[PDB]
Amino acid sequence: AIFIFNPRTGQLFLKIIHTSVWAGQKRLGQLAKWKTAEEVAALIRSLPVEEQPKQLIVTRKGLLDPLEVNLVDFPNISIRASELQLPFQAAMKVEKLGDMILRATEPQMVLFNLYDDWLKTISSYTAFSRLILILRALHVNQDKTKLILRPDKTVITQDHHIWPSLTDEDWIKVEMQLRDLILNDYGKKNNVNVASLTTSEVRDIILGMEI
Amino acid sequence: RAAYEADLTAQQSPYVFFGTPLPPLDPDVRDDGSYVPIWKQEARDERGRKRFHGAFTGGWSAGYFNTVGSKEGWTPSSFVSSRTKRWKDDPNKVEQRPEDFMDEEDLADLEESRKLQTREAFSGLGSTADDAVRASGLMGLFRVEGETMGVKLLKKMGWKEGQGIGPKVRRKARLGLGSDANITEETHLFAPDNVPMISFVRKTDHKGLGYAGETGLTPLSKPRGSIGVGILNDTGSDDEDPYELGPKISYNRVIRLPLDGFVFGKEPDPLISEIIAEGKYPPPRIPPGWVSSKKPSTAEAAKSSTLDPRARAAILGEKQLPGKS
Amino acid sequence: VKGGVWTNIEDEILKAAVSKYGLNQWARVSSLLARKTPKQCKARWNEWLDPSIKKIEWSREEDEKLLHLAKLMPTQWRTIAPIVGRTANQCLERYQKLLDEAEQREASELGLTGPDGGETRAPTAEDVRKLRPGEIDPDPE
Amino acid sequence: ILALERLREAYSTKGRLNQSQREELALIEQAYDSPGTTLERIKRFLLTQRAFKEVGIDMNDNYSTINPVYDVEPIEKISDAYLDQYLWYQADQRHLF
Amino acid sequence: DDSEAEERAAYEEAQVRAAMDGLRG
Amino acid sequence: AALLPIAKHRESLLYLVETNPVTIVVGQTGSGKSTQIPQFLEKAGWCADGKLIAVTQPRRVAAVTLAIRVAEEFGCEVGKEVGYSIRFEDATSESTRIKYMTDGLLIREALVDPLLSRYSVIMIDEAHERSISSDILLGLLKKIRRKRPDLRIIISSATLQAEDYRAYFEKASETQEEDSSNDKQKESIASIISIEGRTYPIDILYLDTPTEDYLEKAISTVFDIHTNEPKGDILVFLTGRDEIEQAVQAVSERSASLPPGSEALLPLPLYSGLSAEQQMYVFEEAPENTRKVIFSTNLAEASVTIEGIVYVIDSGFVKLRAYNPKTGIESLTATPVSKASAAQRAGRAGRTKPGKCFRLYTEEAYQSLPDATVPEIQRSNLAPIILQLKALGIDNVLRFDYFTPPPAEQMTRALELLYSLGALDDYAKLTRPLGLRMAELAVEPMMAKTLLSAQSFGCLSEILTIAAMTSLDGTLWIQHEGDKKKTESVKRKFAAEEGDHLTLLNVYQAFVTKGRKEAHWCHENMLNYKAMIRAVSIRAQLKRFLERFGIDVEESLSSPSVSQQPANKAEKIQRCLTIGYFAHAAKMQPDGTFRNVSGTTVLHAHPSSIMFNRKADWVIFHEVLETKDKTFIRDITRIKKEWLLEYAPDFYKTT
Amino acid sequence: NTLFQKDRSTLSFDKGFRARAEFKIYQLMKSNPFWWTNPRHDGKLWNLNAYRTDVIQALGGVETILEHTLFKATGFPSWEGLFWEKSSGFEASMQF
Repeated sequence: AIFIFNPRTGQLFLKIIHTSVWAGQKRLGQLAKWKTAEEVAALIRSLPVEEQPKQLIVTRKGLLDPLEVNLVDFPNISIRASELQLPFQAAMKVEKLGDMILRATEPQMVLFNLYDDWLKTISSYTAFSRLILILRALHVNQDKTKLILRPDKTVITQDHHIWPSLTDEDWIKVEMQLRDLILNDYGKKNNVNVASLTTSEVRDIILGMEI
Repeated sequence: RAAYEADLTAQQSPYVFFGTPLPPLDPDVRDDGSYVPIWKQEARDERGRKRFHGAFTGGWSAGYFNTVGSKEGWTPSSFVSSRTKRWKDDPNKVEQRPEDFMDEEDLADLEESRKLQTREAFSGLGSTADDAVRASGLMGLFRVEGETMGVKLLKKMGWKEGQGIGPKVRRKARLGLGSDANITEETHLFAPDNVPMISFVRKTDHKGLGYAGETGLTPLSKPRGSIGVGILNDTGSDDEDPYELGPKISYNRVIRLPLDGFVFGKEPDPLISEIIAEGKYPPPRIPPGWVSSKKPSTAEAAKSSTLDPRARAAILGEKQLPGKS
Repeated sequence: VKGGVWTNIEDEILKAAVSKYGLNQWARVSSLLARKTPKQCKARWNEWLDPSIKKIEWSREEDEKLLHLAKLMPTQWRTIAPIVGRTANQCLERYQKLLDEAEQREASELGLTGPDGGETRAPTAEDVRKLRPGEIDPDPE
Repeated sequence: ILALERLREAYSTKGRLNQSQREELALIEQAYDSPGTTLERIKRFLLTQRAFKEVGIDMNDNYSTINPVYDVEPIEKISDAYLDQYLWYQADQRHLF
Repeated sequence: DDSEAEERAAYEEAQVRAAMDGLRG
Repeated sequence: AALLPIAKHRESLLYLVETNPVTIVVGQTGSGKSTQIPQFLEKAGWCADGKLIAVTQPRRVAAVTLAIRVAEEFGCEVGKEVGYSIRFEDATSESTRIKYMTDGLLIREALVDPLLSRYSVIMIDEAHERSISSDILLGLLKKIRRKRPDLRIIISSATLQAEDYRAYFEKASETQEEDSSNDKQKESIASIISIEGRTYPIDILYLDTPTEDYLEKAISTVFDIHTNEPKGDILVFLTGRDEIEQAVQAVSERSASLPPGSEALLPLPLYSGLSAEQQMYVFEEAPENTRKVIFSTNLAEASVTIEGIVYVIDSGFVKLRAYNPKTGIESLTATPVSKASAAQRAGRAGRTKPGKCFRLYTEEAYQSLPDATVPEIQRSNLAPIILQLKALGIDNVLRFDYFTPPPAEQMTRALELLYSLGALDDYAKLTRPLGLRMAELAVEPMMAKTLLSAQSFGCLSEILTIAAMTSLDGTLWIQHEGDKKKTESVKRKFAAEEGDHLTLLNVYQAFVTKGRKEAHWCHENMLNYKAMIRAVSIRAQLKRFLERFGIDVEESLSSPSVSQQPANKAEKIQRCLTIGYFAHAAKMQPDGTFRNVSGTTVLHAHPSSIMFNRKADWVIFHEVLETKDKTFIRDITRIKKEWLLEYAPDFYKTT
Repeated sequence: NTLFQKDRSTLSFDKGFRARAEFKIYQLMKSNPFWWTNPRHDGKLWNLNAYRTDVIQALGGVETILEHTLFKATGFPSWEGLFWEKSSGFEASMQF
C-alpha cells in the first residue's frame, strides 16, 4: 500500500500494489521506490492544478531521489523529508483497511476520509493530532487501541467511516487514554518516569521526533 | 534681526546652491534642526508656546476656548428633492463621508494609525518574523512561505526549492539501502544541492581564538488591562497584582629558547613546507623535437557593438530561457 | 564615565569653583566638571585638595601618635585621623607602610634579604596593593 | 546571586532613578555578567579596605516616630550584601543563634 | 548534577524543619 | 628576473601554453610569476599576430603596481608596450601587448567581443583569493573555450586547491556525453604545473593558553621581541583601524618609558586609505638606531610588500563582509582567519632574512580553523552579478557553470532586488532596454535605476554628478583629527538641509565651476584631490554612457538660467532619489535611532553624513553596513512617506 | 509549593532573611507592607480572586455595571474582547 494523505481535508489516496508488479524483478526495493514515485507523479498529473499539492512530505528520505525525476514537469511542488517518525504504517492495523488491501487483486486507487466527520465539529489541526495519536497508539498496541476506541458495544463504526462515531467529550477521553497508553509505553521502553514528563516532552513523544 | 542671521548664514555657508543652508553656529541663534535627546526636549504646540490643549492630551482647556464651537460657526446645508429632480439620479452626488464630520486632529490621528509596511510579494530590510512559524513543529509544517515572487520567477525557469543552483549533477541515487554500490548506476540527471549560508558570531570583544571566557549568572527567577495610573505616577510600577503576593513562581513537576609565554610548535606548518619543497607534480618531459609554432579600440568597438543579448548569446551556444508562449 | 582618576585640570577647576561657590554648594562645583559627581568632588576636596592637609613626610612623633592610636582604637581610622592630624587614608597608608617596613627589617636581620633585586625576594604588601592590569582604584580621590 | 537579588529589590522598580541608583544598577548588571571579577574585588575589599566613603543620613517619617535611613555607596553596598549573606549562611551552618 | 541535588535536598530538609517546629521534639 | 625560479621552468610552461588549452600554475607569491610569465609569453611570439596577454588581478592597486613593475623591467613606458586597465582608468595603447586588468573589467569589457578574439592568452593571478569576478570569468572562459580552443587559460592557484580547478576543467558539458562514442583516450585538457618559490625558514610559536586581549598581547609581544631578539622590523596583522590606532598609541606611550640607550621604536600604521605622507613613511627604511613596528591590516598579506620585515604577529582575526540574504544588510564582522590566509601571513615574514612567526592562538586552535576562506560569491550581493550575467545574455543563471555555486536563496533576494529596480519582467528576463540600460552602467543598480528615471522627470545632470560622488570608496574629506569644530565648519561651508547628496553636489560644483580645478583650494577645504578628479572622469564616462543611451544631455549648469526656482529643483532631485531608493527607506525614532519600514532592526546614522545630529522624519540611505555592534547607514537624505506610497505601489502598501 | 519551585538551591543558601527584612527600614525610604513574609520561602499565603467574582456578583452583574458607564455609547457589540490601554501614545511620548 502507498499512502497519500491530505491533512487539510482528510482525503487519503490508497494505492494498492499487487504481486504481479514484483513478478520476475530483481532488487525489489529499488524499483519499488521508483514505481511509488511514478504512481505519485501519475496521481499528481491526474489531479487538477487547483487540487495539485504544493508541498510533499515523505516519511522516507530515499523518496527525495526518484520523485524529483518523476516531477521535473512540476517545479512548483516541493518535496521535504519528514524528521518526525510519523506512524503512517500502522494504518494496516485497521481491520477493514488491511482486509481490502490483502483481498485486492489489482493495483488501484482507493479514496478514504481519515477524519470521517470530525471536520464538521473540530478544525483540521485537532483532527490531524487525533489521527496521529490514534496511529501512534495502534503502532504501540493494536488490541488496546481497538479496546479504547470501542469501549462499549453501543459504539458502532459507520460503513463509510473508519473510526467509530463518538462525541467531543468521548473523543477527548479517548485522546487522553491513548496519550496515557503511549506515555506508559515510552516510559517502559526508554526507562523514563511518566509523571515527571513536561508538556513539551509529551508532545514530542506524540509527534515521534527523535528526542 | 533677520538681516543679521541672513548675512551670517551667507558668510558662514556661502556656497549653498542646492537645498537649504544650515542656521549659523552661534550662541545667539538656536539650532532648530539639531536633535537634543528627549530628556532635554520641551513640549511645544504648533505656535511654539509650552502648553497642551486636549482633555486627553494634558491640557487645562479643550475645544475652541472651552467651547465646542468654532470661529467660522456652523451652517446647515440644505436638501430639496421631488419626483422631477430626484436626489438619487443627480450627477453631482455629494456623498456623506465620515470626514465632513471630523477635525484636523481626527485626520492627524487617522493617518498616525495608518502605518506603512511592505507588500507580501517583496521582502524588506531586517524582516525577521518567520522564526516563530518555523520553530513550532507540526504547526510550521503546514504554514509554508507565501511565495515571494522572486522565488516564483526562479520557479518558472526550472528551479524547485530544497536544492541549490548550478549545472545538473549526474549521480545515480541513494535509496536508503545503506551504501550499496551494486546498483546499476545509470545516473539520472539530478539537481545541485544547497550549500548553507554563513552566519558569523558578533565580535565586539578582544578575546582570542579558543577562549571560552567567563560565564554569567542568571537572575534568581522572575476585559484585559485597566485604566492607567499616569505616565509620571507610574514611578517604579508599584502595582503588579493585589490578589496574590510576589512574582509568578515557576514550578517543577518532579521534586633556541622561545619568547616568554610562547610555546614551540611540535610540528611545522605543512602549507609553508611545500613552499620550499619539490611539490607533488613532476615537470613535463619536453623531448627534443618540439618547436614553438609562433615565431617572435575597446571604446570604439563598444560604441559599434550592436550585439544585443538576444544575438550576443546566440554565438555563445547558450539556450535562452522560455518566454511567453 | 562618572568617576575615574583625578587630573590636575579637574583639580584646579574644583579649586576655582570652591573659590567662587564655597563648601556647602557641591552640585554647582560638579556642574563645572563633567565626569565627577557632587559626592566625588566633595570627597576629593576633603581627602586631597584641602590645603589644611599635611602633605609631606611624617614626623617621628606623628608615627608614635599613629601607632598608639592604632593600638587603642583598632580599625577606627575615621576616629584616629582627627587626633593624629592627617586624613584616614593617609593614616592607614602610613600604618601599613610601617608594618611593611618592620616586616622588611625582620627579613633583613633574619637573613631573607639575599640578592638585591632578585626574583626570589618575597614582595611586600605594597606590591600586592599595586593595581593589576584591569583593576579599579577604590579611592581615586 | 542572593546579594544582588536583594540589592535589586530596592531599584529594579523601573523608572525615576537618580545617578547613584543608576550606578548601582550598572554595577549589579556588571556583577551579573562577570561574577568572578566581582568576587575577587569583594574579597580584596574585605582583606584590604578599612576607610570608606561618606554615608548619607535621612529621616523616614511614620507620623508617630521618625527613623534614620542610611545611604551607602553602591560598591560598598555590594561588598556588604555579599558579606551579610555569607555570614548569615555560615552562622546557620554552625548554629550560632 | 549531584551537588545541585544535594543542596536542593538541603532546601527540602530546611523547609521540613521549618514546618516541624515543636512537633519534632 | 634571472634569479627568479619561474624562468627555471619557463620553456616548460611555454610548451603547456602551446599544448594544453588550460594550464593551472601553482606558485607561492614572490616567486616572480606575475612579473615574468607575461614577459615570457611576449618573448615566445604570442603577440606577433596582433594578439594580447591579459593579466586579471582581483586587486586594483596591486594590478597598477605589477603593471608598473613589468613596464620597468621591460624598459618601456607604462601604457606603451606594458599597460593596465582598472575601473574607470584605462592606460593602454595600440602598441601595448602585455596588459594588466581588473578581472571585473574583463567581466564588464566582455560586452565588446563575446569570443574575445582580441586576446590569445588569459591568465588569472591570485586565483586563491577567489573573488566573485574570478569565478564568473572562470565560467566565461570555460564556456568560451568550447567554441575557441585557441584561447589559452592560465590559473595562478597559489594554494593546494588547484585540483579543484582541474576537476572543474574536465567537466565540459552534458551535451558532449552524446558524442562520446569513440574509444579515444581522454586527453589532458588541464595540466597543473607547480613552480616552486623560495622562503627563508620561519619559526612559528603558538600559545599555551588562549589570550584575553589579542591587541594588548600583540603589544606585549612586540615589546618582548624588541627587548630580547636582535634588530628587525616588526609587522603585526590586525583587523581594523581603531585597533591599529590604539596599538600605535600604546607602543608610543610605552616607548616613552623605554630605558635610554636602547633602540628606539617607530610605530607605523598601514590602512587602505592612507595619505601619501604616512605611506611613504611606512615604505621608507628605518633610521639609525631605530626599529620599526608596522601595525598592518590584510594588505601586507597579499596586496603590498614592505621590505626588511623580520617579525609578523597574526591576531587570528580578519574583517569580512557578508550580505545577509533574509534581512538584506551587510555585516563587516571579525571572522577567524583561514588556514591558507594564516599560512600566507606566516610566509610573508621570512622574505629578506629568516624571521619568526607569532600567531596569537594555541596550536590546537590551528586545527579546527577553516582550510580556506569562505567563497566570495557566497557572501555578496548577487544582483550586480545577475545583472552582468543577463547583460552577457546568459539568463539561465540557475544552469551556469559556476566554480562554486552561490547558495539557493541569496540570488532569490538578488532577483527580488532586480525586479524592484525595474530591469526584470515577471518572466525573469531582461526587458526592453530599461534592463539593458541598467545592464551596462558601472554604477550600483539602485541609482542607475534613478538615473534612468531622471530624464522623464526633468533633472539629469545633478544626479549624474551625485552618481560620480556615490561610486567612490575613499572619502572626499581628509580626516583631520586635530580639527573638530573646523571640520564641522568646512562641512557646513557646503551644507544642505535636504540631505547629504546635495552637499556632494555642492562641493563638485564648487570645484568644477568656480574652483577652476585647483588643488590647494581643496587643501584648505580639508578635501582629497585624486579620488575626486577621478570622480570627475567618472562623471564624464557616465555622460558618455548615457550619450550611447540615445538620450540627449541637458547641461544647464554652465548656462546662467537660474529662472527655475531652486526649492522645486531640490525636491525634484530628492523625489527622483526616492523614486530610485525606495528599498532603502527608514524612519527616525524619538530615541535618536532609525528603523526600517518593517520596524524590526535598529539603524543609526553614520558619523560622516550631514544628518548625524540633524532631526528628520523619513530618510533614504545609500548603503547599510554592520559594524562591531551598531548597524550604520550612509548618505542620509530626507524624503516623504507619500513619495514611498506613490512611487512604490507594488513594493509598499498602507494599512 | 516551595518544594517544587525552580531555584530551591540558591534559596537554600538564603538564611536570615526575616531579620534582614526587619532591618530594611534603616536602608530604604520606602516601607514594605509585607516585611513579615517572603514569597520565595513561605509561598503565597492568600488568594482573593473570589472577592473579584463576588463583587461583580454583588453589584448586580456585568450588565448593571456597564449600564452605569458609557459602554453603549462606544458602539461595541459585546463586552468580551475589550481591552484597556494603560497609557497613550502621546502620554508615553511625554515621559522624560
